[PDB]
Amino acid sequence: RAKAKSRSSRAGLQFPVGRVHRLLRKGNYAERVGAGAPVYLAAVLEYLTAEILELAGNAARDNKKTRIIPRHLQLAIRNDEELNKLLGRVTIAQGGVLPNIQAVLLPK
Amino acid sequence: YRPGTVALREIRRYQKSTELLIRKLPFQRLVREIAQDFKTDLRFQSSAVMALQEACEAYLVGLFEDTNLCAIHAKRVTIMPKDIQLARRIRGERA
Amino acid sequence: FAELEVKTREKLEAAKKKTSFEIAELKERLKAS
Amino acid sequence: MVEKKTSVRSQDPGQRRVLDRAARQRRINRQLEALENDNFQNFQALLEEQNLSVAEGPNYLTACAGPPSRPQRPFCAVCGFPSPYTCVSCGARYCTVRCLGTHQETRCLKWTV
Amino acid sequence: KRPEGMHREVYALLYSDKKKVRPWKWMPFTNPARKDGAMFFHWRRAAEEGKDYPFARFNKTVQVPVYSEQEYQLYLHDDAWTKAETDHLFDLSRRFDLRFVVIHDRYDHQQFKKRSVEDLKERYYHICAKLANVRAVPGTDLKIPVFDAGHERRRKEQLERLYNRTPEQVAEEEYLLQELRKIEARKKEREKRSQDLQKLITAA
Amino acid sequence: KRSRKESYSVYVYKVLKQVHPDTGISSKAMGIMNSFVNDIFERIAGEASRLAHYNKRSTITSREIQTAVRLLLPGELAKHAVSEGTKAVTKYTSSK
Amino acid sequence: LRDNIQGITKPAIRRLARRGGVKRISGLIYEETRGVLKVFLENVIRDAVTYTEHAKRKTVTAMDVVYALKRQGRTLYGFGG
Amino acid sequence: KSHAEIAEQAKHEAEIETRIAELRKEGFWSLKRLPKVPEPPRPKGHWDYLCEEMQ
Repeated sequence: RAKAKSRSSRAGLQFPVGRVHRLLRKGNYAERVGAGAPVYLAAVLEYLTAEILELAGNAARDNKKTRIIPRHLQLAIRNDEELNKLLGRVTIAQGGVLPNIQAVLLPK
Repeated sequence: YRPGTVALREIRRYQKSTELLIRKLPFQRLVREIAQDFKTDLRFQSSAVMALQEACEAYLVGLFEDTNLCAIHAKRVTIMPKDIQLARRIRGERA
Repeated sequence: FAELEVKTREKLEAAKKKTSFEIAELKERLKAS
Repeated sequence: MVEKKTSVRSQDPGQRRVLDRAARQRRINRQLEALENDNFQNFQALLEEQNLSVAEGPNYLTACAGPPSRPQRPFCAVCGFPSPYTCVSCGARYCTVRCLGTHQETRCLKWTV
Repeated sequence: KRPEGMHREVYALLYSDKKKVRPWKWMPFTNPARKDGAMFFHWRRAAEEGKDYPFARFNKTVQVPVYSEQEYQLYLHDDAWTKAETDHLFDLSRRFDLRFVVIHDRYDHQQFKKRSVEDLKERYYHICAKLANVRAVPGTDLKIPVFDAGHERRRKEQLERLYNRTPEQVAEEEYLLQELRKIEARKKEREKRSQDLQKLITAA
Repeated sequence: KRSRKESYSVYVYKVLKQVHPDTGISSKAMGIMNSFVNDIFERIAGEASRLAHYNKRSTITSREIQTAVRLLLPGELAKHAVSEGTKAVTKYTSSK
Repeated sequence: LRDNIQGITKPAIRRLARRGGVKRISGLIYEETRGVLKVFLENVIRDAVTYTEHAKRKTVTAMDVVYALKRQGRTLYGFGG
Repeated sequence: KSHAEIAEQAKHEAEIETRIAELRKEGFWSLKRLPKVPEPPRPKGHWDYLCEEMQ
């Protein structure tokens, strides 16, 4: 038959719409999924992934490292005002913290 | 060294590294002794104990970040046990 | 403690000596051939 | 067939977060040293023996003229012609809408890392 | 009233959350990479009819030295090889781009005595070496490790015995294979363990 | 006799390699990159689930998905996510 | 096993406090930290074992700890697979 | 152990004997692979371009 086109490709996404919708079809998140839910969900998922990978890589470069470590994730998700909010109640393994030293605990 | 000069250096140094701060071997026995009271002969995946440590060090670092703000509340630099208690009560852990 | 240690060693040194002598004999005979 | 770029969606600038002020300086500095740079597209030894040469008497470091009386002129940097405009983000100058287009696509914000 | 008029899903998402005149032509073209001037025909646009062929750069001739008659006579002379016997090797070298697994098979065994691959390789290499040696002085890198034929004759051979081993040496060898561990464990787990036990019982 | 386990590593490297051509990503950082995707997937799908159930609906839809993205992501985060998805649904129903 | 809360030494607590911005530590705070950490650990471990006993398993895997942390509002990234 | 191991170990000694025999017969492994290869490769070559393009 026709050369089969995927659902990540037709829409123009990298995250698997087939796999996303798939977790949804047998995920009981609902009872009869439509034909746009996985597309929107994957699009936004991967959008946030890109949003963060950006800040993580930029901080990494600030550290003169070419590989993103979990530190390049703690520093980032705490450096950006809205990523921190979204991931406020999330601990990133082996990420560390940001060097926020209280002003009153300094040399005087 | 002027009291507080070698301690501020350590604040700037341990806020820039990402390695764990509790020793492994001593902490893994605590995680097994605590498990003791729920099931005789429980096994742990190595990564499971590592995840427990990654949970607890983050929790304690957050609690010592919220406890410092209470110490600075009473015009103190020393964090006092009532500071941990005030932070935790405002946390709803022991309200 | 002394009696329990002696009761332990009465087994331990016996097994150790047996194992040592038997091993030495085996190894030397096998290398001689 | 498809427009064939939504897959890579490189810039997607809903979160653009402009680079400015000191960053501009960094770029300027970088460009300067690149124009001062060498074959590859000993300098450490030069800097070392230059930092041996630091003194207040008449020498290498104290032989610098300084800022000019005649003020700086604008130039376009895409075609090099006189440039009435400045790029709002990075501060580099240009002279047409077309030149701003090229600059936004290749040199604005992209080489600030 | 609802404006809509577009796709249901897209519509809900958007509102619910408010002349070619370039003639190709059948065209003659000559390939500048060829010396015979052969004219071929091609399917090119109108706007490039007359440009040079873009596949003539993919013509990097493998380099092979070309000794002359005088040069050969002086230095390349070899009691076991004749000129008729040696020019053929280089012709095959060139026509097969200096590869010696395919030069061999097409060797002329009718006028020529049978040679292995290693001898042909060594012969051509000594020829190349002496050709460059005629130069030598012009910085001709007299450091050439020309292909070892002796060790390599062996190295070819002592793979062949291991190639055709129906069982045992392919099958039974597993045993000796395991023995490599045993022979490397139980002896020291023997004579050394004995000596350690002798000292342990000496102190005991 | 294999025990294969799925993950998002293949598409987080497509997106990363595309949005940072020179930058790699460590295996441990890709684990975080995977957990993040699964977490947000859970959040958005759960909020769309609740959204559909509140209106007495048996189907989670992309309209509910957009409203859940409006509820979940903060202001800008939302705007960008909603725009990206909205434009991805009109590029998909136009048979490109 | 016995007396393992003492495996969290005075330097072990002081380093964690240094990472949190604390400059000067008191004498009794080490014991307060031990108590708080013990309570948190016991809760997380109990909830994790709830997923093992129900699963008829004898080893506490990583997913159990991840889920226990999630129920506590402590989502952890790095152990999801 | 046991003194009976004399037999087992003697059998292992026989394994050494066969080992030696087989090592005299043909050897266990194709040792010393390509110790000496002085031939320089072509720049890339016309024939290799043909192979690549047909690939």
